[PDB]
Amino acid sequence: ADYQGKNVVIIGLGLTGLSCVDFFLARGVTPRVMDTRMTPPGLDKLPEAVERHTGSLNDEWLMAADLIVASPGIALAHPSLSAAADAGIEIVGDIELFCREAQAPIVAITGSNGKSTVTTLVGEMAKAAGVNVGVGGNIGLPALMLLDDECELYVLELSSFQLETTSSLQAVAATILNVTEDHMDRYPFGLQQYRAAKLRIYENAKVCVVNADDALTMPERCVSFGVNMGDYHLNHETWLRVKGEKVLNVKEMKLSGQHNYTNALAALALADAAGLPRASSLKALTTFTGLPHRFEVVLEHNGVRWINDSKATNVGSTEAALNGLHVDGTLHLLLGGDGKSADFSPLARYLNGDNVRLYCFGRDGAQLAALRPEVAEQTETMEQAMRLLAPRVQPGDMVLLSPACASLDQFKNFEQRGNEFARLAKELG
Ligand SMILES: CC(=O)N[C@H]1[C@@H](OP(=O)(O)OP(=O)(O)OC[C@H]2O[C@@H](n3ccc(=O)[nH]c3=O)[C@H](O)[C@@H]2O)O[C@H](CO)[C@@H](O)[C@@H]1O[C@H](C)C(=O)N[C@@H](C)C(=O)O
Ligand SMILES: Nc1ncnc2c1ncn2[C@@H]1O[C@H](COP(=O)(O)OP(=O)(O)O)[C@@H](O)[C@H]1O
Ligand SMILES: [Mg+2]
Ligand SMILES: [Mg+2]
Repeated sequence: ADYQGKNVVIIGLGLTGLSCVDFFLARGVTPRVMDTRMTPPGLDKLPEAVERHTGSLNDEWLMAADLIVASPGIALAHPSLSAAADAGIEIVGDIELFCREAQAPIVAITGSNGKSTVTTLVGEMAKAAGVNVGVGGNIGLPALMLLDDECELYVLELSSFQLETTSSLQAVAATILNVTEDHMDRYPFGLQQYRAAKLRIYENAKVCVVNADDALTMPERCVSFGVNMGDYHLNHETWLRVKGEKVLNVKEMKLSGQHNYTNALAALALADAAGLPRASSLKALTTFTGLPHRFEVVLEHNGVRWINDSKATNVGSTEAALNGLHVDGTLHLLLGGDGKSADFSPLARYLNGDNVRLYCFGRDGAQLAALRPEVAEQTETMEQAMRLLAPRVQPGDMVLLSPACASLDQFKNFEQRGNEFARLAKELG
């Protein structure tokens, strides 16, 4: 693509905005940057030469722009951005800039839950094949930083937000893993508007990998995975099966849980479509131990398991933690943070009985305590909740951080809440 002499404006001074600043500067284009916060995270890391505006969006700069590059954390529906769009000014995100440059096939992964797990699995399958693979996107490594002429395959975790501003993706294999309510504070037209953002991933995809059990993942390019049905499915010992044959006894996997078995099926379907050898892909499934903060046991001490599921940021992932969960004693369940306008009431059916205690914190703590107020306590912070529950923990109990919310209302970055839980569990357990 050619950006020479164009007036380029970047919105957002986080990971994405800084990677876009570096991208343009390395092409001889000096962008201008703005952020609605007065001191965004990347402000200190911004080159001196780059003009910046903070504390609001600058409409003079936006309406003067040839190209607006919007970070995923700002809505296209922001009035300033809709005014620019109405004026015919091109708006893209970093994933769009990436696609225009990439010189290797892209595997693209979205869905309400499981994206990082499936992204990492496909990455491990490529490494087991000896393929030079770049893994990035919403997983936390900005896609523009992957670009490398040696790279032979790209695997991108894509959020619904990133997909909204992307128009040139032509994935070799793309998936929507599942669609359940999330990000409703950014989708005023409801679940179908949220779904429509994710459906963009299939546009011009060579193969579409859909969830046989979730009709909202449907867009002949379509290969399905599922539990009892699908081209890739399970048979219960549980086996992964592909189109009529056993490929793996899940006793060989380090992951467990049905949703992780179907994560493995989706990852295998994407890897197969990307042309990776079946045998090394299956080997990767058996070596992968799971990402930190995704239902991760961080401490087993004195008869008590402390489980860090900090990456459960919506009702669907917390349901997956709770459904069929075995606890010998009491479950001490930590919930709270930024609930993104979610309806939490689907969690209520898991919270009956004499063996569960809720410790709710953060912005939407009261809304979560209302699920079953008689067994709930509310604090301001997670650390307060942890120090409250720690005296009550008995041998046989489980302490689960599975908050059903984003962390941004109280935590500085996207790893901090999980890191803090780990540190406090070690201190307190
Ligand atoms: C909110 C979001 O989409 N975050 C993704 C983003 O990180 P980055 O630091 O660039 O974020 P950002 O776009 O600057 O937005 C972060 C926050 O800054 C704030 N923000 C942003 C710009 C601005 O002008 N004003 C403002 O207040 C918003 O509160 C926003 O929530 O780009 C990174 C690299 O691609 C991603 O790893 C990261 O995913 C995280 C882990 C995440 O929470 N993503 C959400 C979407 C999710 O998984 O549900
Ligand atoms: N397919 C799935 N369905 C429901 N929950 C899932 C699924 N895969 C993983 N989880 C849970 O989703 C939450 C985040 O997992 P992650 O792999 O990081 O997905 P994402 O990148 O989409 O947020 C964690 O609580 C994890 O246990
Ligand atoms: Mg999300
Ligand atoms: Mg993720």
